Amino acid sequence: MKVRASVKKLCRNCKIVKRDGVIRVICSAEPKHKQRQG
Amino acid sequence: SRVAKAPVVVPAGVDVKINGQVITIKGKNGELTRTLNDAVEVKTLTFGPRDGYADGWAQAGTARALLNSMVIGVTEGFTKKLQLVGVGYRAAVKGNVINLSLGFSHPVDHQLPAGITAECPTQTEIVLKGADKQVIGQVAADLRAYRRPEPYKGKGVRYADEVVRTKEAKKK
Amino acid sequence: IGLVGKKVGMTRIFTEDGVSIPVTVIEVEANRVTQVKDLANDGYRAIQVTTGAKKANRVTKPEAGHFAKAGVEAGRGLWEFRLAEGEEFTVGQSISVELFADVKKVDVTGTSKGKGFAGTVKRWNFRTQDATHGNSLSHRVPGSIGQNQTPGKVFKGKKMAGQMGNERVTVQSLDVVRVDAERNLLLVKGAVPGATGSDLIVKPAVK
Amino acid sequence: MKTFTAKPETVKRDWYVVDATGKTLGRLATELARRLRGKHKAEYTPHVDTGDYIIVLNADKVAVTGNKRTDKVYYHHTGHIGGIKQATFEEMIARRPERVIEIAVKGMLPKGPLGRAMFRKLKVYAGNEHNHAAQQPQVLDI
RNA sequence: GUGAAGAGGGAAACAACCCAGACCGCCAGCUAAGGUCCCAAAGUCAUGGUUAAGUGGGAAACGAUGUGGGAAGGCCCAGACAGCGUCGAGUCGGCCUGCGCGGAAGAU
RNA sequence: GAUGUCGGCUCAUCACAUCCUGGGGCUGAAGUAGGUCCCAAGGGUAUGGCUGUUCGCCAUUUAAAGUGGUACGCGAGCUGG
RNA sequence: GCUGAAAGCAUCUAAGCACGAAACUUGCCCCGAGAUGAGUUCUCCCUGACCCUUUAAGGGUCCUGAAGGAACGUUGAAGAC
Ligand SMILES: CN(C)[C@@H]1C(O)=C(C(N)=O)C(=O)[C@@]2(O)C(O)=C3C(=O)c4c(cc5ccc(CN6CC(F)C6)cc5c4O)C[C@H]3C[C@@H]12
Ligand SMILES: CN(C)[C@@H]1C(O)=C(C(N)=O)C(=O)[C@@]2(O)C(O)=C3C(=O)c4c(cc5ccc(CN6CC(F)C6)cc5c4O)C[C@H]3C[C@@H]12
Ligand SMILES: C=C[C@]1(C)C[C@@H](OC(=O)CSCCN(CC)CC)[C@]2(C)[C@H](C)CC[C@]3(CCC(=O)[C@H]32)[C@@H](C)[C@@H]1O
Ligand SMILES: [K+]
Ligand SMILES: [K+]
Ligand SMILES: [K+]
Ligand SMILES: [K+]
Ligand SMILES: [K+]
Ligand SMILES: [K+]
Ligand SMILES: [K+]
Ligand SMILES: [K+]
Ligand SMILES: [K+]
Ligand SMILES: [K+]
Ligand SMILES: [Mg+2]
Ligand SMILES: [Mg+2]
Ligand SMILES: [Mg+2]
Ligand SMILES: [Mg+2]
Ligand SMILES: [Mg+2]
Ligand SMILES: [Mg+2]
Ligand SMILES: [Mg+2]
Ligand SMILES: [Mg+2]
Ligand SMILES: [Mg+2]
Ligand SMILES: [Mg+2]
Ligand SMILES: [Mg+2]
Ligand SMILES: [Mg+2]
Ligand SMILES: [Mg+2]
Ligand SMILES: [Mg+2]
Ligand SMILES: [Mg+2]
Ligand SMILES: [Mg+2]
Ligand SMILES: [Mg+2]
Ligand SMILES: [Mg+2]
Ligand SMILES: [Mg+2]
Ligand SMILES: [Mg+2]
Ligand SMILES: [Mg+2]
Ligand SMILES: [Mg+2]
Ligand SMILES: [Mg+2]
Ligand SMILES: [Mg+2]
Ligand SMILES: [Mg+2]
Ligand SMILES: [Mg+2]
Ligand SMILES: [Mg+2]
Ligand SMILES: [Mg+2]
Ligand SMILES: [Mg+2]
Ligand SMILES: [Mg+2]
Ligand SMILES: [Zn+2]
Repeated sequence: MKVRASVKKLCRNCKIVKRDGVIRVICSAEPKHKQRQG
Repeated sequence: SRVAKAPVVVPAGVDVKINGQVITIKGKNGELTRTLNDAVEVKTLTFGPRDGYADGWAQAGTARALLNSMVIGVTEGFTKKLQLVGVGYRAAVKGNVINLSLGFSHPVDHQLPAGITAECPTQTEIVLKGADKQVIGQVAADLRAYRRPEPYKGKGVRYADEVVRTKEAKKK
Repeated sequence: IGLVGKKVGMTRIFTEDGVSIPVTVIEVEANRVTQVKDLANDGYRAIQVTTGAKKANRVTKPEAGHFAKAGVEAGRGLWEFRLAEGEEFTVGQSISVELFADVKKVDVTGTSKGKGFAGTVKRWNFRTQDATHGNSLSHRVPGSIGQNQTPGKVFKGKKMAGQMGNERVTVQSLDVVRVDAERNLLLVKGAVPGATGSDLIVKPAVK
Repeated sequence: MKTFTAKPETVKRDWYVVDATGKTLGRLATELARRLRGKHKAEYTPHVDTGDYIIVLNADKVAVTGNKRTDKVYYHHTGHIGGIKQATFEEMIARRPERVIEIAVKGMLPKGPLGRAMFRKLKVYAGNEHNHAAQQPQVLDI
């Protein structure tokens, strides 16, 4: 999990999702691309 | 929207009660009940936003999808397959209790809920069965959670269809 | 439930394999049920028991009427034990130390010995300051008791000198060494609170 | 003439029973506070308790809006250093549901001896039963 | 300009900010700033919107299919868009703007 | 028309930007052992040599030897290098 | 994580459901009804006359003196008192 103020799609398999008031990047391809805004 | 708009075909041999805001479908494979969000009118079954509800199309689309699954549930029903990968990983069903050997010092003794049923075709396969799509999903996740498929050899409990991505170690 | 006994004193039991077990000897005479409390009347389930004996002239009329309702002889006090769901007792029933026949461990509650007014060294294990090296009148004194203007007070619960001992203490999970119904004795391994002759409450170990 | 003042000896206080079920906590509490103080009576006198006795039933079913059921926090300090304690609204309802209404009303009553006296006329119950049939409380729809 | 050398009302409290300049008395009335659910005087006022964060009631670069409004557009029953030729209505992503969200750690 | 000062001693109390122990994501994570980030303040968190030292260096421990606030906490509590 | 739309797909979340830590609430120990919101249970005790006026939770006289308490004494592994 990357915890950052700037969360972004890093590839075409990344998806932005808001869960429980938190912006997250989930990626099916790359676990390194998983991000949480914080 | 598009999900919600499309009504669900209710077959003969399947019986649908509607009482207040409750659906309780009968049928051969089993029986199932739910209460929906108060923004849904269930009029086949047909689904639609009630007035004074901004979420009503979102709530109707989920209602549609759940009742489609419930009417599948009490007919063909749901099946989930799991595979054990790894030397010494066996499974065995005994009443409502699956017995997993998964390389621990203790045997794992997982008990199935009220109406899920397991079969072990081989020792390295589990085959779950039930009417409730959510519950069979949850049981399958719980079994996978004992030894989630690991990234070096793919060892552990996997979904049979799951494609476990593999990697090699740090180069020396 | 438990029983009320008296601390007789300490001794040892030699085992054949050459272990000396230190024991407290507890005299547990028959506990007589003086009152049964129930949900309907009292709002909780308990027995009240007495044990021992009191001289008639020291039994007040209110005390005597309470014992007379139960149909028991006056003992030296009254104690309650909470009941679990399956536990049932009747007024006038005698309960003996055979209660503990198959109990492996007990908790023992007593009144600790009284040390009177104790300093911080004894009461709280404070460290002494220098005996020498210039120390002026401050060998066993407590040292600082706070900070400065912030917070400009001493906090509640500050460890200071005061009454030590003479209070209820429970020691948990003592091994039952022997239950001797004939002699009204319970032997427990190790020390328990209070002086020789003091009242003890003995209960099966909660842990 | 001098302006009328209510006299503590002669004040008539009626008994009322209110059902908290589904009522918004703070909007119930203001009406309770008003009536415990006697602000609804022409005889209202700031230094006299002219208010009514109020039984509140079903305190455990009082409502709150938004995410307050999980997010409204009740703090108290024990007086011991570090003794800051807290409970959420949902925890307060589970453990001591009458306190939710009592706390809300106390904060809306005057501070001081008379305000404490006014609070004594509020009788809050968790369920649908009270033991004050003898006082013959009138139903009051707040 | 005010305080100093200026009281009264407001800004929780708060010389110097806002309203306003106390000759004395009144258990009359109208207003100012500021207010009108309870503490606490006065709208639980009216009509039309927005916000779901207790935002309001501490907030920066920057981040985001939060949500309201607006002006253009590209493609679309010569079948788009998504998913699997199927398929059968819209779909797509920039700009402008209202209100929110993250960014957000401190000592009784 | 006086708000006692460095360091030590005694006794602390809070914060969390966590040293240990607890939970977890990513890893250029095979395992063992690490790196990094997130959650977490319940409890715990060296003795000595040298020097007034705080610190530091050194010796030898420890699961760890946390970082800060508290009149650089604490002399109507001690010391006085 | 499950199921699941908004957004035919996807999506742990919007509806709904499940896991998840020495933190939190309990569980363990001690205090504790001045908890003035002063609670409960058991037992014990007192079952006499009369006068007066500012008729009132009024005042006094005679008779009565319980349960129990205190005091005093001998004291205590209780204690500064
Ligand atoms: C004195 N009074 C005008 C205000 C007041 O009464 C209060 C209060 N709590 O009652 C205040 O808090 C106040 O005294 C105060 O401290 C303020 C600020 O500190 C403040 C305020 C607004 C700000 C807006 C923007 C910025 C940006 N900074 C300037 C540069 F350095 C970057 C800072 C602000 C700020 O510091 C509000 C006032 C209100 C005061
Ligand atoms: C609500 N209360 C906590 C304070 C308050 O009572 C007042 C008041 N006047 O009575 C305020 O003004 C207040 O509500 C408020 O608005 C504040 C501010 O606006 C404020 C404050 C301090 C600030 C310090 C720094 C900055 C700038 N940095 C960069 C940005 F990212 C943050 C802004 C400030 C600011 O806007 C004081 C509070 C006090 C509040
Ligand atoms: C006499 C004053 C003293 C006792 C000590 C003072 O220290 C000095 O003034 C240091 S210079 C004087 C030294 N000496 C005379 C040569 C007298 C102490 C010192 C440490 C400060 C610097 C000034 C303020 C202070 C109060 C608080 C404090 O720390 C004190 C005064 C108000 C205090 O009375
Ligand atoms: K002037
Ligand atoms: K707020
Ligand atoms: K410290
Ligand atoms: K890690
Ligand atoms: K801690
Ligand atoms: K100082
Ligand atoms: K000093
Ligand atoms: K001082
Ligand atoms: K001194
Ligand atoms: K009491
Ligand atoms: Mg969560
Ligand atoms: Mg003693
Ligand atoms: Mg020492
Ligand atoms: Mg001297
Ligand atoms: Mg000396
Ligand atoms: Mg103070
Ligand atoms: Mg006031
Ligand atoms: Mg001057
Ligand atoms: Mg002025
Ligand atoms: Mg003023
Ligand atoms: Mg201010
Ligand atoms: Mg303010
Ligand atoms: Mg003021
Ligand atoms: Mg007017
Ligand atoms: Mg008012
Ligand atoms: Mg209105
Ligand atoms: Mg705020
Ligand atoms: Mg912000
Ligand atoms: Mg002076
Ligand atoms: Mg942290
Ligand atoms: Mg804490
Ligand atoms: Mg705990
Ligand atoms: Mg050192
Ligand atoms: Mg200092
Ligand atoms: Mg310090
Ligand atoms: Mg001195
Ligand atoms: Mg000092
Ligand atoms: Mg010197
Ligand atoms: Mg779906
Ligand atoms: Mg532990
Ligand atoms: Zn990616």
